[PDB]
Amino acid sequence: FGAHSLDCVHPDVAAASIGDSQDPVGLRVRAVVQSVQGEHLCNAMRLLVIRQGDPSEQKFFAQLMEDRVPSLLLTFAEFLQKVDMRS
Amino acid sequence: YYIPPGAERHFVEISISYHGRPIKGSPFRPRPGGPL
Amino acid sequence: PIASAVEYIPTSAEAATDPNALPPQTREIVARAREAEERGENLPTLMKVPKAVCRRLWNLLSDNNFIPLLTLLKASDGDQRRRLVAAACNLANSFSAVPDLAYHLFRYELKWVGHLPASLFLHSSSLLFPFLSFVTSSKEMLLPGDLSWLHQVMDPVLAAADSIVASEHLSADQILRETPAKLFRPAGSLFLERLKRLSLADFPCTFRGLLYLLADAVDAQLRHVTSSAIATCAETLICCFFGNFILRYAPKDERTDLVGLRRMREIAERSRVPPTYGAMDKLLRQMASFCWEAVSSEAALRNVEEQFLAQAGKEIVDWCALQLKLPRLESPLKFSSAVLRKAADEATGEFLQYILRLDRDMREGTFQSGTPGLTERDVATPAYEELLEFAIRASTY
Amino acid sequence: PSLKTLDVPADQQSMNVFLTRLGENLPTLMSI
Amino acid sequence: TYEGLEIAGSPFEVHFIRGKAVAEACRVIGQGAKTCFASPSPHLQLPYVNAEEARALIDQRAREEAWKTGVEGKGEPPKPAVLNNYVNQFVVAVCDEMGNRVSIGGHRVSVRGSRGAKILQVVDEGCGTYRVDYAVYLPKTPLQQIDVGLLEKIDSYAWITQAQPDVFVPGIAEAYEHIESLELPIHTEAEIEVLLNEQPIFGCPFKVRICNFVEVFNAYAELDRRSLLGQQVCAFERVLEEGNYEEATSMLWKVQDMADEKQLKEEVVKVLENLVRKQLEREDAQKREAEEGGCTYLLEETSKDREEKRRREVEEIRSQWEDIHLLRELLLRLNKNCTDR
Amino acid sequence: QAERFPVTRDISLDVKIDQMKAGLTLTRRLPMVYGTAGMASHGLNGAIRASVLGVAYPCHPHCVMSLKRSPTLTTEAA
Amino acid sequence: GRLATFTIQAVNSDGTFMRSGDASFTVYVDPVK
Amino acid sequence: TSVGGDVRLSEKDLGAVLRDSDEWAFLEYLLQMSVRTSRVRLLQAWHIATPHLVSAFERRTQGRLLTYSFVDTASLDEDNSLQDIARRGLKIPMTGMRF
Amino acid sequence: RVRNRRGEEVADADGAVALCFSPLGEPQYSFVADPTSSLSVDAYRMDTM
Amino acid sequence: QSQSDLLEAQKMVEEQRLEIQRLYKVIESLNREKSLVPPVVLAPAN
Amino acid sequence: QSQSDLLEAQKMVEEQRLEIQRLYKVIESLNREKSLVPPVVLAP
Amino acid sequence: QSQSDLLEAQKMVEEQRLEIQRLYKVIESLNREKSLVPPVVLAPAN
Amino acid sequence: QSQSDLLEAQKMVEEQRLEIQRLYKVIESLNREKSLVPPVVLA
Repeated sequence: FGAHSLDCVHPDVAAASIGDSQDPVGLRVRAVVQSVQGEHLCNAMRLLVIRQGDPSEQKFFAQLMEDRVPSLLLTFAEFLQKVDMRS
Repeated sequence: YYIPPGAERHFVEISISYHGRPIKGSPFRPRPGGPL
Repeated sequence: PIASAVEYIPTSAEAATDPNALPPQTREIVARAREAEERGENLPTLMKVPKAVCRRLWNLLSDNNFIPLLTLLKASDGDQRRRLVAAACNLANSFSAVPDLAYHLFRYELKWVGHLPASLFLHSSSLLFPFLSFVTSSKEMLLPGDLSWLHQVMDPVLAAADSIVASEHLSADQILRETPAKLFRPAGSLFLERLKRLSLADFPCTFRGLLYLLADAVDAQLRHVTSSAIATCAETLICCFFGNFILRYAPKDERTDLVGLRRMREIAERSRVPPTYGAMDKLLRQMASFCWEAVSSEAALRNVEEQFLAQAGKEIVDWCALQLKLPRLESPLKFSSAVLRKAADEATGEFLQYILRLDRDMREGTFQSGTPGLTERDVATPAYEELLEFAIRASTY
Repeated sequence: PSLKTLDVPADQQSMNVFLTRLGENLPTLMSI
Repeated sequence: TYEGLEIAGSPFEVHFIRGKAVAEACRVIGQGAKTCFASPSPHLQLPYVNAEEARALIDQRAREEAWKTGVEGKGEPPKPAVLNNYVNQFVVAVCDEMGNRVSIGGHRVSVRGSRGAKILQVVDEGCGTYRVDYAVYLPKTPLQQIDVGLLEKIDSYAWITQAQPDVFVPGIAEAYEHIESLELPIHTEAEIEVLLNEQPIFGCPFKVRICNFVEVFNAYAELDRRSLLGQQVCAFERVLEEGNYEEATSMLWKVQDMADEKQLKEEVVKVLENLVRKQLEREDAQKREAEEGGCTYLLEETSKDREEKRRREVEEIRSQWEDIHLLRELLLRLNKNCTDR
Repeated sequence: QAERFPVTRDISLDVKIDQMKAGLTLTRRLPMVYGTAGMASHGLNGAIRASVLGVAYPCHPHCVMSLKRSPTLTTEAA
Repeated sequence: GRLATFTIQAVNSDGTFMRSGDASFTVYVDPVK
Repeated sequence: TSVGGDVRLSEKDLGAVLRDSDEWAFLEYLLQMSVRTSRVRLLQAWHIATPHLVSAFERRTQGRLLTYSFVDTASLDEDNSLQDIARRGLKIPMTGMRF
Repeated sequence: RVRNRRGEEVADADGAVALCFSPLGEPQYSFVADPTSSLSVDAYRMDTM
Repeated sequence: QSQSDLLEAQKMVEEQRLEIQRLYKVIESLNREKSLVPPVVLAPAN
Repeated sequence: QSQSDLLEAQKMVEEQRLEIQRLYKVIESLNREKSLVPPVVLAP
Repeated sequence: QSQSDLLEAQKMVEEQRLEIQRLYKVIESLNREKSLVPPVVLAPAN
Repeated sequence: QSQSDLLEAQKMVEEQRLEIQRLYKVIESLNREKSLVPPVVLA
């Protein structure tokens, strides 16, 4: 992103700022993101850059599927016993 | 909060509170979820 | 006994964590304090002109649609003028009368340059450019959130300038002796591309407010947003907002004569805009220079750099013609209060000292006005005489 | 521990080096 | 547990956190509280080096050589020296008021070393294991006065008492009493002061003892031999022992002449004429006080003319202090050169 | 008057910094009319206290008899 | 739950300031729903 | 006996007892009387009793009797190292300690 | 706070509460002979204080 | 270990805050008293 | 969260330590620069 | 180009002027230390 | 107007470039020392 520190990054413009500094580390990052863009049928997936420490955080952790989110307090392990005694 | 396996019949309460003063519904008393 | 040799001087060290095992956020903070001891502001983070004097001074200095403020501000010549326009913005921040100061400074400056053509309202005035420079590019007025936003738009642009320097192995001499449009053309196009992904709503509520205030004031001293108001607000955005970020906060035995000479090269090299940053600022000034041409329009673009600058200008015209013409969003002028009570102290100190010095300048008589056309009799207004009675009384109080 | 210097004993720059010790190519990447 | 039966959920997890870390209970661990290995000082000042050192040595050596004695043609190594810069180490472990280690760092530990010691770093190392690493620098010109016999004895006293105290050996107490009464240059002891929240920990002041008095003397004498002046010194010292006093003292005339450096002299001379020229200018300003005392008196002064007058008077004392300091510096340097010669 | 003329302000200010070093905080005493009494403050044991601590017993910093420092008066009294 | 203060100064129709203090300036605060 | 850590017994901490003084005569007599021989001589002595410990000892043994006694530091447990003795005052374990 | 089977905060409830403690983890040690040359502060104190 | 160091951390912050509180009292008093010191006056004998 | 609360709290530890360094710098300034001493005036 | 300079030179003048103000304070801070006497003020009669 | 302030800025800045040389010649002048002397001479 060309930013000197984490507080120089914010979620609104950092999606367009990937690969602009032309450093091969960050240009590889744009290669990986654009590869996921084109691997699907449509190339329109909006990208949020979510630092640790922002109110927009829970969109990331709620997609952590082995973990425990506010909606269901079950891991993948704990769900597996509950589908096993109920079977 | 979690109840240990084998201690579900015990007395369980939760006392969420700010500096000195409690919040609405404390001293919260949850009941056993499943039967027995 | 024991001669006083240099190796017997007591030496003091200090406990400090190893700066490879620390996380980078604590590394930034510890290094920031260790650079702040060369800068000398390591005075405690917590810690006299009376409040009656400060209040009474602003009540006089706001008279008659800000004429007693902007008459003294034009009467100064070249260095006290910078200190009075700094003290004016700090005093207006103390009483949060910045919308009133901005509205009347825009009216009076445009009135004084109104006989003069539209293309150089900003650049042939005296107080219009230094006012916006100190409001939105100073330490004691700009918000830490505003600094972070100004970092976002221009740091990939400046890093693209650094990357095209290292890729072509351009020397530091070659940057300063070649035209900036020839070398930094891809990085300038990146700045054009980022400006289009930005709305004025995304601006941090103080840049949008000053763009709106200057738009209605320029519209006033021309005759519904006219095309000349489009170009002059683009001038205060690329030259005065973004231009004053690159040329402002942007990171990256022997005799006594020889040790002084060795370090003086070091302290003049550290505090210096690097050549790739200065040339990139020059390119942004040239993009705003072509903004007036596309508004007024052809002019025979025979180069490869000239199509790039004319297309940069025209796309800046098209962007500012849209975003300024939107219905007026909520635009509250926010400013830093980190130094507020102390900032009003040398503010009222500077006006009260300037009125007394100016009075002695006129009475014996050596007053050379910095403004070509403002005479002695415009300063001898009875409003200024009542300012003199306040300055004499408040010197002792 | 000691630092080996061949004459002219260790200055501040060479000393702190020892303190810290004790305690297809890129042009094709840019073109593709 | 009530009446011997567990109440509520009672594997009650209990953390324990130590109390206030009192400074005087902290321990010192390592050999760096008894034994400091001295190193050559980087603040050394060898005598002056110029280009005719190489010209006089090459001409004189090759005149005796290139015929019979000294055929050479071998590329023999000059054996560049092996000076050792030692970094002694000891660790201060911060404890609380009953002797338990502090699990993380963040405390204030300031270490100041005098009479030779130069503290380089005090590193946290995460958990509180505050490591103080230092170097003892011995001065050059006092050390060469004391012979190798006295330095070797002091070395052997510090080696035997590095673990056991002075009591355990039959005689060391009156030996160190003799050493203090030999009333000699170099402190023969280095000071380290370790403070937690700037309070002295137990055993402050730390008196560490030097065990390289022989080694730093041999390195300094070898450095004098290696320097181009001392090669010429050993050139005529070899001449005296065989005889030939006339050619012996002629090398003394030659070496003294090229150590009688010309460049520092006329820099003193030229700025001395500059200072005396300035003196004549200040009483010339006293002369022109009467020049502007027989005129004006109806041409009034202006308000900025006072303020600029105060500026020129301040800057006149500033420039007066400037060229007096320069003269003082040049004079101290010439005094050093003269003492050395 | 009892606050601008206290009984003791100690020998110097470097001892105030010493009491902070390896010690405790500083004491604030407030104005106080009556109850600054007993021995050990300005009795005859205040003279023994002043000799030990290194200060003067009557009116701790000085023995004030005039209203201005007068060189003229001291030169004529020498 | 604390003060929110702003200063209104009466101004004559030509631009000079009324340093007499005879003008009622009522303030009605409307929370927009 | 291991003086806590590796620390030299300095003078700014626990004080020194001078040679051929009346404390260098008191420690000779009370020790040579217990051993009943003159072939025991002292070479170093230190003073440990801080006024914090003297005041605490006086308040406890008000009305009791005071005996002089010796304790071997090597046979003492490691927690009663000499640095800790200068702080707490020879803490007694719960099993007691002989004298 | 003591209570009966349903909980009504029994007052005349003279009993005895004990606080028997137990450790947790794995049994660690270190000796390091002459812990002063290697600066081994972990086991300079011999009961691992 | 992270939890034991965590509860370590609030106690270390609390103890460092108390030492800050002591330092602000000494700094405030030294600055205020460093204007009221009586300057000494020296005069020649002859 | 256990580790993140550790790094933020150790950040606060380095905050308070650097403040302690700096207030002691003012303390050693006032003691050692001889400003807590009476200045001298030479009257005739 | 004449506004890129005078926005580079004005930062150079302002940064060095604030550095002049740290210059006079570290000169005066030394002066008082290393000195061997509190400020001597000659006070004759007007 | 731009060059009337650029010659002011360039003449000013070269004046401080000689003053950095002037003034941190003096701190190295002063370190370099144990104790200076009073400026008083009386008489």
